[PDB]
Amino acid sequence: DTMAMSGKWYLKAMITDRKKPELVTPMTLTVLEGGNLKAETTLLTNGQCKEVELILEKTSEPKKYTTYGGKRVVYIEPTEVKDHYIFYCEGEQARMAKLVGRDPESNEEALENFREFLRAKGFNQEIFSPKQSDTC
Ligand SMILES: [Zn+2]
Ligand SMILES: [Zn+2]
Ligand SMILES: [Zn+2]
Repeated sequence: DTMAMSGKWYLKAMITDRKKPELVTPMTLTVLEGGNLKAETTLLTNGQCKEVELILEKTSEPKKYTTYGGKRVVYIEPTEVKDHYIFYCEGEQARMAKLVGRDPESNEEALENFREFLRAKGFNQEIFSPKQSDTC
């Protein structure tokens, strides 16, 4: 269900096919009317705390959303552990994959699923793990 995804999450691993954050805060997902989602997080890049607020608009395809006014498409895929999910972002023109989990602790089996996902989508395996912090 959509409501299940609401609440706090941690950005645990990132990769791009083609601005590495030196620090990331937890991510909050809020379920808006109509099944749409709001994603809020803060990132420290170049010594500056930059807030990031995204609206993911539900589409006719489940687990598929659009953001930046249709400029980007975002897919949300589960893993074998109930509290970790894969976000796959594509559009304007780069690709990005993120592992998100409900806790910030290292998780081997979610990481194994993430690497398998990266292989199926043709990313490399040079994964980046941002440093975690409650406040920016
Ligand atoms: Zn957990
Ligand atoms: Zn495994
Ligand atoms: Zn294992």
